[PDB]
Amino acid sequence: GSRRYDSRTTIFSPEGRLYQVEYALESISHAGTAIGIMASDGIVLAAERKVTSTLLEQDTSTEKLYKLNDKIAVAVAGLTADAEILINTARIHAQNYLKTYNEDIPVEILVRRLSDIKQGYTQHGGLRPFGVSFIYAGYDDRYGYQLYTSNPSGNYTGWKAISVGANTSAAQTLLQMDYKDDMKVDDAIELALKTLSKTTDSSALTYDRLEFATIRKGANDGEVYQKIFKPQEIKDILVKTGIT
Amino acid sequence: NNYDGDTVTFSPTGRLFQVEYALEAIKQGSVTVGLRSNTHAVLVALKRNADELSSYQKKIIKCDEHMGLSLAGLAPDARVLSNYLRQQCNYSSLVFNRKLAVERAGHLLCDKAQKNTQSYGGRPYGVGLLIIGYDKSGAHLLEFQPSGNVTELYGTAIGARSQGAKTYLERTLDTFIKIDGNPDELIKAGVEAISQSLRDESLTVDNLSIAIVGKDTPFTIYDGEAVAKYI
Amino acid sequence: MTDRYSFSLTTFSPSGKLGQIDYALTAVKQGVTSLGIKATNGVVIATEKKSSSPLAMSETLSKVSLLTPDIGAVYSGMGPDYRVLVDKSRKVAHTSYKRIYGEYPPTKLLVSEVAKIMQEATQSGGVRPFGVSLLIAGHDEFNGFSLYQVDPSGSYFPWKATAIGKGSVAAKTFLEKRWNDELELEDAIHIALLTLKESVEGEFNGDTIELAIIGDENPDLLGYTGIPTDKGPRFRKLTSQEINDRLEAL
Amino acid sequence: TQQPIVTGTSVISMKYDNGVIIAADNLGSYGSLLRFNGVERLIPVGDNTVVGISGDISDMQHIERLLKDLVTENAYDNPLADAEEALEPSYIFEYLATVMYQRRSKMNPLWNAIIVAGVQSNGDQFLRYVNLLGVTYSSPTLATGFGAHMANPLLRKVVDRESDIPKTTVQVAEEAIVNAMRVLYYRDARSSRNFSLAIIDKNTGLTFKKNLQVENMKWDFAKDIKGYGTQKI
Amino acid sequence: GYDRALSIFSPDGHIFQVEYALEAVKRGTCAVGVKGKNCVVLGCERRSTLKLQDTRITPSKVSKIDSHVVLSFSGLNADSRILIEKARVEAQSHRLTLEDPVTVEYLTRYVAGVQQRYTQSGGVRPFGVSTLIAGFDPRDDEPKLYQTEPSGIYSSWSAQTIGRNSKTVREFLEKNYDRKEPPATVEECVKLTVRSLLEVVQTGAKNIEITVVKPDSDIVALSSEEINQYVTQIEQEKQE
Amino acid sequence: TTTLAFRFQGGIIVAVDSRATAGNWVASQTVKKVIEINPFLLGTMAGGAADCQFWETWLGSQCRLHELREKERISVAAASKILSNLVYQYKGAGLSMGTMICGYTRKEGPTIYYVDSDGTRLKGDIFCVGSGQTFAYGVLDSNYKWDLSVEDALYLGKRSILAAAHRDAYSGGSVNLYHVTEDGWIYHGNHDVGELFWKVKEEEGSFNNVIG
Amino acid sequence: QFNPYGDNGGTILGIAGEDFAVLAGDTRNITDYSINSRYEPKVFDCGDNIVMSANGFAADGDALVKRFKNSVKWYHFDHNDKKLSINSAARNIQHLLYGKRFFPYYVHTIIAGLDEDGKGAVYSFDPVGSYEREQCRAGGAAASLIMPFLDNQVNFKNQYEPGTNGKVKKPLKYLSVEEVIKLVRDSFTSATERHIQVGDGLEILIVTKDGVRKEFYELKRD
Amino acid sequence: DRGVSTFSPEGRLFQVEYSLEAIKLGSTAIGIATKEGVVLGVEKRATSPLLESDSIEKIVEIDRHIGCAMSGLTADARSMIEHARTAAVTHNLYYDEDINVESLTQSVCDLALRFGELMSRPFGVALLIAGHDADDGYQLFHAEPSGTFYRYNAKAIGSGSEGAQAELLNEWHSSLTLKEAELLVLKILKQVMEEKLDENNAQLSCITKQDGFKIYDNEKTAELIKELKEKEAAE
Ligand SMILES: COc1ccc(C[C@H](NC(=O)[C@H](C)NC(=O)CN2CCOCC2)C(=O)N[C@@H](CC2CCCCC2)C(=O)[C@H](C)CO)cc1
Ligand SMILES: [Mg+2]
Repeated sequence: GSRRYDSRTTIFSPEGRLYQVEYALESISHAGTAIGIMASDGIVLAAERKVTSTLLEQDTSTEKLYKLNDKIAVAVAGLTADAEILINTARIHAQNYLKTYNEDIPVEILVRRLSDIKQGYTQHGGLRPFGVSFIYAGYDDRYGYQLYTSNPSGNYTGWKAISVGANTSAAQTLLQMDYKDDMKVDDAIELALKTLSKTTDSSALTYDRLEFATIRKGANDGEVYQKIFKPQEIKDILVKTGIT
Repeated sequence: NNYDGDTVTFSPTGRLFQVEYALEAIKQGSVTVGLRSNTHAVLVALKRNADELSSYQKKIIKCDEHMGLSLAGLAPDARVLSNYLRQQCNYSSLVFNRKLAVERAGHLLCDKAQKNTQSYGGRPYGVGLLIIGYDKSGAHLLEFQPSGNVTELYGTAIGARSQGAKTYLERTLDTFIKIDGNPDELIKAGVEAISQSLRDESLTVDNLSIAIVGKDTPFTIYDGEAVAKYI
Repeated sequence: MTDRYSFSLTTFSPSGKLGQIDYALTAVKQGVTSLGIKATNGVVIATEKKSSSPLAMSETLSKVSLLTPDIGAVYSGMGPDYRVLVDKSRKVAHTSYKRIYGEYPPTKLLVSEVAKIMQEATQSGGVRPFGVSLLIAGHDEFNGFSLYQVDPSGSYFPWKATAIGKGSVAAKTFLEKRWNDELELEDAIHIALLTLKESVEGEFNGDTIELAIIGDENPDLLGYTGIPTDKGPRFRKLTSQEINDRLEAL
Repeated sequence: TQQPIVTGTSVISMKYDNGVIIAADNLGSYGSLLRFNGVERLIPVGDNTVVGISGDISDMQHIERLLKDLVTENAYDNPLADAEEALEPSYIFEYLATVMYQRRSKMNPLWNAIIVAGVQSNGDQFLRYVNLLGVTYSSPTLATGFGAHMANPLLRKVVDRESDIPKTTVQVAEEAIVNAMRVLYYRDARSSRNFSLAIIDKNTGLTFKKNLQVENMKWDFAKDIKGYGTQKI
Repeated sequence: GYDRALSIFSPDGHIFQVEYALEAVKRGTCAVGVKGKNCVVLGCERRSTLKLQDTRITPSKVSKIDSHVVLSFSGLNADSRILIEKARVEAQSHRLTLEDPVTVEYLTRYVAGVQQRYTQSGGVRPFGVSTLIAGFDPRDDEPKLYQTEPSGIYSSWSAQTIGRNSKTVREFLEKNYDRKEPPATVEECVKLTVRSLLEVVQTGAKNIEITVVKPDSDIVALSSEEINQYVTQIEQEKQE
Repeated sequence: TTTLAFRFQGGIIVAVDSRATAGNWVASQTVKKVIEINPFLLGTMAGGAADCQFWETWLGSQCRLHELREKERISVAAASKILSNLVYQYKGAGLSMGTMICGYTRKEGPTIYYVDSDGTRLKGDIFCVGSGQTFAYGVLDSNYKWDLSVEDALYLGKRSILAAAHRDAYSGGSVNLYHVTEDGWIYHGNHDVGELFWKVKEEEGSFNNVIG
Repeated sequence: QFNPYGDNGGTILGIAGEDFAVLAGDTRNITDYSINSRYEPKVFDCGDNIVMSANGFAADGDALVKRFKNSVKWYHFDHNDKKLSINSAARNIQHLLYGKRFFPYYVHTIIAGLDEDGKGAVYSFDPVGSYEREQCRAGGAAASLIMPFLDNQVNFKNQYEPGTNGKVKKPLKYLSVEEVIKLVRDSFTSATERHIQVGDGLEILIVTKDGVRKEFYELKRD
Repeated sequence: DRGVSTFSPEGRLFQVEYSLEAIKLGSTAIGIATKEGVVLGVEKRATSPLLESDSIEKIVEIDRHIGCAMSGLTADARSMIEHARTAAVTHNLYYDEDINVESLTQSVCDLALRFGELMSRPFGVALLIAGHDADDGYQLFHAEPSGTFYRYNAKAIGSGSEGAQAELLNEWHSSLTLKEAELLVLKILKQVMEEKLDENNAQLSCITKQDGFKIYDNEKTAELIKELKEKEAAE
């Protein structure tokens, strides 16, 4: 019968790893680097686009950074289309929680459910895993500012600063070197851009090859604001830290 | 060889190897014999034991008052198939008030086994059956094989070394076919037939199993002291 | 009987590639060239109607398809795969949008739905990816004019102008030289016609070229009058005659 | 849940020494409208069984198709289909009874009363009744509808217990049946003059008579009956 | 539905998918459980090629299943969440129908049954997880420690360890744990638990987690210093 | 029916009549209305005869499975809750049951639960249940003290059912008595009202409404 | 509206002796004011020395008996030809009846035979499977006529020892098969006198360790 | 690979045969039937001395009159025991009687070939099912993952089985007392066990008509071990 053509996407190797998870991670390692840095007064998300053409429509574009709700955003490394499937799920999950409890969903709870969905594809159903790693940036009134990552294994962890995609090894070393606990958002912005600047596989880091977002306490008293940067705003903030 | 992975695959010469392998479990089975006159039909089966401390595995199953069978091969498969027959005999009774013709019992078994030789994932039954009964057209003996082939005979045998008993019955045909009105003489001929298939060993009291059905006799099974009469 | 293929036929190889997606893209490479260009007041999508025999009537085979009155699609790769995607894309515009909001979806959202369908053929059990890339051009009230490319993976990107298939490397280079943010629709049609001559072997006239625009509303194409707010489809297929008129002044 | 539309009235029957007789008229009523006039309500099955049906005619026609499909099915892979493995009357009955009780148990009955008459293979007479509730019973005489009320008392004067059956001939029994049919024509407002009659004998087999008529009717005394009490002219 | 028999027998009578699930356990961070006279302690290594971790929010390695029972594990982290959730649901369901919280044995038997089911159902692979489950039965003061593994077998342990280098630390506990005399206090029991982890771990920095469970739903996690005090003090007893 | 059970100093008394009715037809005078689930568990029956028998013997099977799986006898609380959760599933379908689950465990002490087919479950010291409950209550309540001797408690239980058997047209036959202690249940006999009424009238000097 | 139930009349009666039991029933079958049959048996030998009657709505009665007979057959198939004891039959029948709790078999069922000590046994059921073992039971249409007579003549209810000042009861004692058959025949002729649905024939099945015997008596046919 | 329900060319089911290998690797279990009772004994085989041996449960009650011991992949047995217990209690509910030992065993064995592509593989555990019923008296059955079961006067399963069985062949006679059988099980267990048999690493149980199925405490088994060495010394 059909057994002949089944790759068996959910089995252990003799070493006890999950082939498809490992191979999905290998795929992700060639995607545009994305960085998240957490400050005491906000969070930065910065990410590098995949080798652009001059004709790409840069301002109506989105590939790396998506809004999950008003208090939570993600940066994507991996297959964009796989990521959109998970993002819509996550958006719906958030609204169900708000509908049930009349309260915005705590960041971890949203992160956990998405990670559980990923986990399921590694244990049953014989389908390939999602080729995606996320950096979650969000705020809630229990833990304040939070950063997490998840990858195709459905494993998630919390961070002060983290990268995913290409060159995370170099990026993690640079972040470790210059990160400090008492840091502010505007310092974190600079750290994120300088780190991408040094790990990038292109000759120089320009506005048109980036996506950028902040999550600040940055409006009127106690309430949180998400800013997905327009191209001109990235151009300015690139000059303002002297990379161009 | 490359063509024996499942029942859904023909070999290049048109063979079905998984069915042929099921047939092979029958050949390793302990021997059993069937034969009939015009008034009775008899089963004789040599039961096998695990060792000296064990029971001698039953090989004869009653299906209805007028029908039953003996098995050679995988016993759980005989239990599944006999249970189906019990149900079919029973449905004929409840719905039509009619005792199931031994011939229909045969067609129903052929069709049940056939399904498992044409679809993926299932396997063929690994057991052969000899079915006796007395119905509205007299005494009958049937041979079932898990290929689905069912055959009506005056007498036969299946299992290891069943070839001896089958030759004997082939010679004896004209004798036993007219042992009418005599239970114990049809049995003795059956017990004789089965003896042509013994080696290193002979029929004891916890080793021999006999059943009879006929004109004025419900399908009944004899084991233990009640077969001593026959050794 | 029944589908026992409930496992994925696209999976990760040890190097991390998804073989079936790569191979689908290879089928797209062999496909006939198609392109799209975004002007300030319109979008043009074009391709070559490469006919299979001259006994075939190639007007009965439309490579450029209306999806909504303001959205059109063209492709490169496997024609049959494209045809069923158009059927599904048209339907999803209704089921997942118009039947809910009483209006046609904006371009990026319809593109989003098509992309979803193509992504699922990359992960669901017992299917292969679609062997096509799409270029979808459209207009909607709050985004204006837009042009998108959708690939076998389900990934999509917005373009100022681009090309796909056979001679796409050369055609993307040509368009880089000629595109600016001031192009008026007529200029973009002319550039489209020039770019497409590069990749076409044989006859190059209005019977071998298929070209449509997303431009001004066409009240004459509506089919009725008396609702002031219904002004007509912005999608218009150029006729054989209209294409030849533009080929002499080329 | 159902209501009978086009209906047939009584079916009457009795055992005699060598067989069974069964009769039913040829009418299909539509309420009080005597709508259809050539309706056969005795259905033979092989050469040894007649099934007589009253009640809803659409359901009767369904039961015909069941029976004729039963014959077909019984012939399949059956070399003794016209001999030792032919359908017995008792087989046909148990099948119909099974169906009737299942349909009542699903609250969707076949709105009928049925009598199965025939001779078994051992020569024994068979006569059993089943209806829309799946109630079954046997008796030397059996009738449905008005037949139960007016025929049974007449037919019981001939065969009143089991031991009267050997003493009853086919001429006596048929006469009693034919008389009962006349009485029902006098007294049942949904009966017709025309009827069919069938005899199933262990020696002569199945005889099936069509287009019988109620004859020898007394109507003459009607001329003397005037008014409703005091009127003389 | 996807149906494949993924866990099947090989000619030698092994189920390779179950055995490879054990390899995943062996690769997981080490975990140990030691029971005292009047408590149980659960210790867990956390690997340290990860600095820039946020420790407030990363899932801790010991999970409360109910207020009186805890579960730790070695192996696939994502796999463990599924077992913990199921165990948590079962604990509330038990309280609802029996009107009594689960025994530690009962909860262990349930989790073990889940693990076993995944070794003979079509379309699924086994859990790449072994667990230690510890606590006190309702209204009881006798400490309880059980282990489960991917096959579904479970059993009670005076002390036990799982994960990478658990053979080294089982060695340690086997010569240092006296059946006849269990660590008669919290202090003693925590110490022995930290001693066994130091055989394998590195610096006792942000590398050792400890959770203490006492009777009547008394469960507390130590923080760095409280642990660090054990680290410092044992190292000073060592120069001898 | 009339059934009762009460807690006291000496454990639990359980008493029931033995009449079955089909409207005004007396269907039986000798019917058992207590089920001995295990040596420490009794269940009383009132309502639909089949409903009570069927589901209470089913309850016994579930209790037996508990002790096989958990190697420990089921609690009165848990056993009563198996039955109440069962009947709650059937709520609206027209089951008719009024039951008391009476027993002793070490973790609970002597315990009574009232369970009915509405899904009501109540722990308590005293209940009477059935068409005669009010009659039994009137006698039981007006002589109950926590400190009754085993001998007096048994009598009160017997006397209460007798009261109900006399006044309630749908109660009668005979009294069946049980005493439940830390060592389990003990049967205390069948007492036909045919004789018991007259004996109690003579010895107690009560029932002066009756022609002597 | 369709009514799935009818009422076929008749009445049944079971008495247990020390080493035997009888189960009797009239043989009349009716609907409304009509007689369907004067001889339609409703007491059956079910095998393993058990007799059974399910009296009320005959279609339900026949279905139940068929299901129980079939149950006996499968009990043999499944439990190595073991004999189904009367107590086990009764419990099995409870489950057959209670399975249709919300769409009942409209019958009063009685079974008779011998218990596992060889003593006579009568078990009786309500329509949804409530049951009890007794010495004594009547069921069906005339049950309300016959039952109190049985209380008096089989269990000596309301009968005292003469001269004892109503202080000593007539002592319980088993009855001979001859005395039992007298009570059965008188029960049924009495019932035939006053109940229109009872008449025509009486058929008694007697059960002992040697098996099942039948006796038949004529009843008034009006 | 190849389907889970495939026959070998010798006409045996690959998966069943392979599960039989897994059982051979299992700890030893022995049962002996007498006219006074049936004894069941097992080797606990703790994998490490820290594991608390009383938590090893390889002998199990099914009903008052039926007991069971296991050998092989013992976690596979939980659902077979659960099915066994339900079938026994259910039979008592439907028929107001004890279920026959053979009937129970047949029911457990009905689960066995319910695997394919229903569970994904055969069970990797064998069972000794021991009990009493009024019709056939004391009985011992060996239930295999082939769905076959066999009645035995005595039987060993697990790693030491081919040795133990030859020993039981010699020692079993139709008149053994319960005490003789207890000692015999203890004796044959000490022979085939790796470690030195004591009351902590082996366990006994019996089922008698009169008291049903009982697992022996460690004090009680210790004495039977003491009594066994004294018997062996004294000749
Ligand atoms: C839901 O409708 C009901 C509810 C309660 C009763 C009283 C009950 N009697 C019966 O159950 C009688 C024997 N049988 C029936 O009424 C027949 N079925 C009733 C259910 O619907 C189908 C027909 C009866 O006698 N109850 C006794 C307690 C029983 C006695 C038998 C053992 C179990 C406990 C008791 O409550 C007093 C007498 C009041 O009934 C009747 C119908
Ligand atoms: Mg009368």
